[PDB]
Amino acid sequence: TYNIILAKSALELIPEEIKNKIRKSRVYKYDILDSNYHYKAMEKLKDKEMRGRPDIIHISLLNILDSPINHEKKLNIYIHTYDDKVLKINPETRLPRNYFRFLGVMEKVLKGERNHLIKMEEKTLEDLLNEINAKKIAIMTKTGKLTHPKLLKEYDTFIIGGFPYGKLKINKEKVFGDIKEISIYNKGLMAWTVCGIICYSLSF
Amino acid sequence: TYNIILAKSALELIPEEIKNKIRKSRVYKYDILDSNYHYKAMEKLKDKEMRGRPDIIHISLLNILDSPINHEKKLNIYIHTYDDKVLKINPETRLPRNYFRFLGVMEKVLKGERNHLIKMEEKTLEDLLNEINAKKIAIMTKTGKLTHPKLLKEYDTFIIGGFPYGKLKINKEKVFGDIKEISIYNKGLMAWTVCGIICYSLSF
Repeated sequence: TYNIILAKSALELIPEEIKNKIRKSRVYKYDILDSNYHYKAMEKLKDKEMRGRPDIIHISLLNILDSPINHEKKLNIYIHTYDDKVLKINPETRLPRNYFRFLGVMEKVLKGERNHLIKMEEKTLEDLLNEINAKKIAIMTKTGKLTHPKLLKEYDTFIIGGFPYGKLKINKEKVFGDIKEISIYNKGLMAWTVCGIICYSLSF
Repeated sequence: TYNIILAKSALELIPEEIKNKIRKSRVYKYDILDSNYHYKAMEKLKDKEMRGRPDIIHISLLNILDSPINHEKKLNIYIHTYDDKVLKINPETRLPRNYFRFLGVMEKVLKGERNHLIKMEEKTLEDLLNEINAKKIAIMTKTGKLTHPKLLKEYDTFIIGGFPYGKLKINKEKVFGDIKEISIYNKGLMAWTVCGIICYSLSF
């Protein structure tokens, strides 16, 4: 069984610092940060350029959940968020194709309401890796060593940044397993594309 | 280069047939059929189960446009719609990640408004195939010949149904190229997954 993790994911309830600049509207009623609707209120938010993009997770998760490797129940799926929450996603989760429906599901989970298919915990990325006993970990980044996807099968755990801009920063000294930075392509790709490539590498 | 075609796609302006049953609302201000908002008015719409699902095209295109094979400029991308319009999508199209923005773009294109990156003509699927000189055509469908992704490279043209339910029918005697039904997996997969798998099998 492989672990796939979308890490430092741009999926958060509205940060306390900017709550006062954001009101629920009929156009967007959710308490999830989304720069399409909240760009200006994010002006002075730390790391603003890597936050407020729930859509990246939505699309990545639509790829992951429908992959053959997932239909074969050979994945454990994790969303690690910017503010250190981890959502474990049941392989049989039927995720809404509608973006707003997706937001309403995620929003409840993030507020701690029980969802039997999506479990949430406060948890760092490093603690996550150690609890799942990750041993051979590939961090997908473009500055990584170019690797034909055929080799991805040698790892047990994959990490993909669930964000638009920046680099995934991980304290390797706090992680028991071995981490290798891997690039499967010479150009920058979106998270959902990397997720797809990994998932299909594992089937074919 | 390869052609990839999402065919008989559930992407249409609202059919005149049902405009009278449409109650317009500020929560959805697009003239594009979306069963999420128009289910009732679609109750006696012909082939309603395979229409009104523009998100399938949105997600599929997000996958196709960001694939390595497309960054390498080796794809011609086409959306053929249920009502016989063909959109040729420029490889460098930046498609909105927000669903509503996507509807906004598609709405204008379908109405005939010029768009230098997305060209629209009225045209049947069979005519499109002949006109682009598709020679070896693979139609993806879960009742087709089970085939390993690696073999996809032998075809020049791929057809994936841009719809939720139904099977895709093409008039064999109206197409100059050879059509073959392919299945790359034994469970039914969503269109975006099939598109992703094809695209990645062309790169690796």
